[PDB]
Amino acid sequence: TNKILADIYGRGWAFPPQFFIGERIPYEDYSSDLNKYLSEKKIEAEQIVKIQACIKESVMCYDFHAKITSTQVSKQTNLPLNILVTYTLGDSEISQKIQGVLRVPPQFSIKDNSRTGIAIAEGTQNVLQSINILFLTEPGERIMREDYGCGLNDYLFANISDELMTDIQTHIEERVLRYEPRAEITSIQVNQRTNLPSTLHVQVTYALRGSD
Amino acid sequence: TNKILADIYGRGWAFPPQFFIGERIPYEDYSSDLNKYLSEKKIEAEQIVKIQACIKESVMCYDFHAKITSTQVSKQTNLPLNILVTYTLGDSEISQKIQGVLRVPPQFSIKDNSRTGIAIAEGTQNVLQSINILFLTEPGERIMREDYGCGLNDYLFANISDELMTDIQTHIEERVLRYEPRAEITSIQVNQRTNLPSTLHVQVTYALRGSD
Amino acid sequence: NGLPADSITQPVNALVAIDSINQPWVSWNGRPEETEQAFLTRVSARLSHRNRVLSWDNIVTLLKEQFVSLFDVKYPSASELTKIPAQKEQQLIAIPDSRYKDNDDALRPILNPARLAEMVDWISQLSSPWTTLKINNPTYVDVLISYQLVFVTGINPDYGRHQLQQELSRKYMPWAEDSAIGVTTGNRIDYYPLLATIQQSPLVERVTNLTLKKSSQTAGAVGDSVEAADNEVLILVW
Amino acid sequence: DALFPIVKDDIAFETLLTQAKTVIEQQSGQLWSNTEENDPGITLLEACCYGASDLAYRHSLPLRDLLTPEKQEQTLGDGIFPQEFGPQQMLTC
Amino acid sequence: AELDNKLSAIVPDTVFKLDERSTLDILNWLKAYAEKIPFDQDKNQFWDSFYFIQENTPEELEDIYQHANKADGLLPPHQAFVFAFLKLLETSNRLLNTFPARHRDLYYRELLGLSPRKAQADSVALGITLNTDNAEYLIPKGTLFDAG
Amino acid sequence: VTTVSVTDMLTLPLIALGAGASLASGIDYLSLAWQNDLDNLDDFTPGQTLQAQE
Amino acid sequence: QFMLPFEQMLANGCAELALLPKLLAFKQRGNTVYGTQWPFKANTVGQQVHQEIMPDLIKQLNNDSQINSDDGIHSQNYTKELSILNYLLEYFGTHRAARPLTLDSLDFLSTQRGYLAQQPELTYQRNNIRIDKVSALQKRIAARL
Amino acid sequence: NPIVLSPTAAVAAVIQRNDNQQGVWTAPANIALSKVISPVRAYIEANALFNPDGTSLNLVRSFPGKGIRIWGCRTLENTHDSPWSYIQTRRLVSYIEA
Repeated sequence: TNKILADIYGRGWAFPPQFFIGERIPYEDYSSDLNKYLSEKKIEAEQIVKIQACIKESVMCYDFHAKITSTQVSKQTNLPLNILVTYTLGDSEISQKIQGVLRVPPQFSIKDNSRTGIAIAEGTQNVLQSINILFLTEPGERIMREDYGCGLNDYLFANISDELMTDIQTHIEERVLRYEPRAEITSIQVNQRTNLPSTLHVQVTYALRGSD
Repeated sequence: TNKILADIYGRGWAFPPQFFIGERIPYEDYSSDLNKYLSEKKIEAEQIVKIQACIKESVMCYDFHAKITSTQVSKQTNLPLNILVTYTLGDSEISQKIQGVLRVPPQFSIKDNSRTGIAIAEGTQNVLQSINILFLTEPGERIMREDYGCGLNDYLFANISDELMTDIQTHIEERVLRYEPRAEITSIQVNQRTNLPSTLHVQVTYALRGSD
Repeated sequence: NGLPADSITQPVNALVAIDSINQPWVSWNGRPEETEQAFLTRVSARLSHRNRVLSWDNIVTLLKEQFVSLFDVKYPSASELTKIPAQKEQQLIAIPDSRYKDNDDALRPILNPARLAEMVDWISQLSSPWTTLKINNPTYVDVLISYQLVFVTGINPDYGRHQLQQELSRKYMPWAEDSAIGVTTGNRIDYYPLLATIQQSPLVERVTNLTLKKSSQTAGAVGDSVEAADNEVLILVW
Repeated sequence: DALFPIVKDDIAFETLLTQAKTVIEQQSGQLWSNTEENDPGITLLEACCYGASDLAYRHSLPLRDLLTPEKQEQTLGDGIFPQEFGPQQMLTC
Repeated sequence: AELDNKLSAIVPDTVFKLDERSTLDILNWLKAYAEKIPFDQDKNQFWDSFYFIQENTPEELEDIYQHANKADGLLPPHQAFVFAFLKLLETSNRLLNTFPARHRDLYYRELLGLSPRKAQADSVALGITLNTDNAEYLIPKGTLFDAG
Repeated sequence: VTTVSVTDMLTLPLIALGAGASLASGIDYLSLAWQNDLDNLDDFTPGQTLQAQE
Repeated sequence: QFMLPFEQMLANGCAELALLPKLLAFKQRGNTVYGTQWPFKANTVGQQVHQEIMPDLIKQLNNDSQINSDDGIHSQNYTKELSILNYLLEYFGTHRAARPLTLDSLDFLSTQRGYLAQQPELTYQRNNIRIDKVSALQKRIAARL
Repeated sequence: NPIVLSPTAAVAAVIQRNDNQQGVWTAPANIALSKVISPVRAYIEANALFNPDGTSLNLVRSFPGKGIRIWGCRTLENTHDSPWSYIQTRRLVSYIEA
């Protein structure tokens, strides 16, 4: 269902930006086909398809655009197996490699720190993060997008009163409607903190577009 | 910023008209090029470009349309240097001469009474002077322009009262709107002098068009 | 191109007293406006020689600009700039375009002596008074060329040999065929570049033997080029 | 001698951003589909897009001004080209 | 693009390039430049391994950049960020490369004051035949004749 | 023609919005830079004055 | 650190345009063929972050731009400078000399730069000779070879 | 050269103006100043000058598109439970006392 929500609402960079670099692959350790290695070790024939099904399923969960092209076994694990998996993304010409651990039902695990790039936000997380960025941005900060932002700084230092709480609540309603069409605000609650009398706590509750 | 205001609001003759004639140039004293004279005096080569940059900058302020074509040194000052600067105004064929004093950072000074012509009013001073002329002119005084003027003579010898103060204030507002579009009247104050009970003091405050 | 003959037949305004108009010949003294590429070339040349003659390149460049009947101009080789007794006369060789030749042979164009005198007079006006430039007709020297050939299967050898003569004459005698290709001014005939040229023809499969022999000297060996004197232009003959 | 009146529409920030979004769609359309005002990747790119527009605006300045170095370097008696390269010395002999 | 069409119409584009560096050279510069920025020091990780993933060379990335179809929208987003930025700089590079041609035109036309030569009018010779009913006719100077 | 004053932490698009408010058709950041002869999009300092035409 | 390479390539483009009067100069040519500069100023937030790696990156910037450096002759920069000189020499109807095979690279560059810088004097005095002055004929022979 | 001035001169004008407009019980913070080119030091240097449970300053700050504004309303009071931690509160009671 996470795929369904991601396709409907979109995918994008996570906020705040984060960067990762995966661990290096010791290429001088994988020079033996897994299928020949299992066949040589007289493992059962029906185990080959069950083994390969586990590899394909685990990789697809890691990245569902993958298409396995080759597989190899580390020479330093001759029956906890270390596998270097080679795959292509969709119908592209790009190839990538990824380490894994196979255990003989067969179980396959992926190395924890293997992906290189940015962190992404999908579906509900994307729209939730989108509203968060709007709250933290003041108008005039975005270059060539001077209108974008919420602008709650204008209500600071005002006396805490019924007029202020309604002004804050109605301001949020109008700005979210203008700059966030994928979300609908269902309730806003403004309260004054007891331990810190000078601070206001705003509770915002949102629902997705067409979620019902 | 005075250049920007002068271009926007125009420039012209100053009021009241004033006339000047510059001092006569003793042409029989400047027959030696400055660059040759400086080089002959074993001046530093890089000092020369600073010499020329200073003269150009000083003339730049004196008349920003100038374009220096020659520079000569008085023979009565051989190391306080008296300099005769020759320039052309813009891309025209008109050439003019101007005396100066050079001292060796170097600074270049211009003779005080060197300009011949009329006094000009620029930018804000032009608008301020324009309103002053309007107050001092009565309708019917200008030939072929019989309506131009304020017409405050009609309110003389009237009893000093709230009615007179209102009439004077509203009369000024209407006339300035008709005969001065470059200025905006922001406040008019009419008060009776304590030491001279029969005289009214009018305070007028104006702002330039599009200044904010 | 110029206006073709028999173009004007009637005046613009109708006149009842005028019958057909005869225009037997083409127009003349026409010149198109300078293109940008030609403008840059002309200016670059002008900045180099400054409309004056001092060097051999200046003579060749200025002469070809002024006179359209010239295909190429030759000057003495570098072996004579070291000559100690010096030289009274600066001798150049003018190879004219075959279209402007004063004789019948297209392969050996010759200019009238009156024409050559005009070029000498014109060029001397932009030279130092202590120089004497002389322009003379070239001395054509036959270079006998004989090759043994293997033709592409299905092609008659006589037809293939005939076509090869036309191709080589076009390549090595550019002034003959309406001077449309810029080729060396008959200075040298290198053995192997000539061999490559022959084998590039679609009718030629392989060259088995090639020999070049000058008019008087004995036939050269394999890989021997042919030189020309400072007043000679080599011409291929069969 | 200035290219600004000719190319002032190709230097604009919106024109350059449209090209950048086209490349992102073509190359990574199935992994980066949210390209609105709120996407953190877009804001970083939009800043770079403004900087690219600023760089292009500099190139569209008058030709004679871009050939003029600092005042402290400008040689006396010369111009855009040195005095000896004028017509009186390059066309004569 | 539209910029090239309106630039070549007023600038005589030449073979010489002030900045001839291609996308491959820029990518090679980035690989060397990012090799010096450390990601973390506990490992031997530098940013060059972030822009070029694993066994990726600038030659491979340049090929993908030239042919957008061979990725079908599955290139990593951060590399699409680099490709997008390279597209941005192409406009500035194009504008700069027009300066060698404008520089030469300024020297030839403004300083030296040289202009291209205009066309020359050609001349022709016409023979006239009069109609049989005219013994003599005078054709004044300035008569106009049609050549098609 | 309108005139504006540059304050701290102002950008050229922000200046155009303030300057172009009174103008009938507004102004863009590129046109505003050209009219003021700016060397670049950030070639201004606080306290300086800029102008905007139609 | 992610934004730094993009700031660098923007700064170089700004620096490259500022180098234009020197790149196309007829005389007094410089040692660099590309424009580079450090994007950040002193006492800034960006400068403090890249404080430790600044000397190495600046060293790479100088290496990638200068014709001659501590390491010696940069071959690609040497080739680029020859192409610029050949383009400028074509203004006056001449061309660059062939690359030396047994000569000094630095000496060869001096011949070409002096050949271009003294073009007005060389051709105006194409045939003039004076005592205790190198003749234009000698300079032309040196430049061609 | 631009003349450097203390912010207290402009704040006093704001306080006097704010009393007639908003009232003596309204904090005089978050109001843009006039005839001010720029603050001498940036806001990034004042992270240690605000203490919610101690003595703190009132920061004069600039924003993109908002100009230079006052960004604080606390007095020199440092006691957590003291009733005079804000300028408008102390001035309101003195207005009632008067």
